[PDB]
Amino acid sequence: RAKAKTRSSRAGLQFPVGRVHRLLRKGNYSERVGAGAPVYLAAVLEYLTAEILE
DNA sequence: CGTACGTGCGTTTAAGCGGTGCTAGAGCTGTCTACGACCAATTGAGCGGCCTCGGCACCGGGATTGTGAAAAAAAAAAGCTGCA
Ligand SMILES: [Ca+2]
Ligand SMILES: [Ca+2]
Ligand SMILES: [Ca+2]
Ligand SMILES: [Cl-]
Repeated sequence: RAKAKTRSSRAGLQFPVGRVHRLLRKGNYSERVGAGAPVYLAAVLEYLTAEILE
């Protein structure tokens, strides 16, 4: 059991896929959230952040 | 003061209409399982709290840049002439 690594690390991301998945669930957007959606969204928020900081 | 626009004609154009004919594809039904919710147990990422030391705010001094006044030139401008 375990030897757990974060969804962020699996997707090659700094931004928290897991936090993003929980905010989509609790943010009243849809009944269900596919497993790709928070990876994609976390990626987009990382890219945009990187661009503004550059 | 100069001419770009508005009006009003005659000539030309293609929108609109009503109709027909063809089928792409919108959208519906039924089936089945891949995927996401839910759960319980596990644990490590990220939280607040705390301490430090180097960036940056602020200062004074000096270098630098830009502005405005006055004087003097360059130039357009204006009023003034006789001719033609
Ligand atoms: Ca004019
Ligand atoms: Ca179809
Ligand atoms: Ca902190
Ligand atoms: Cl998905």
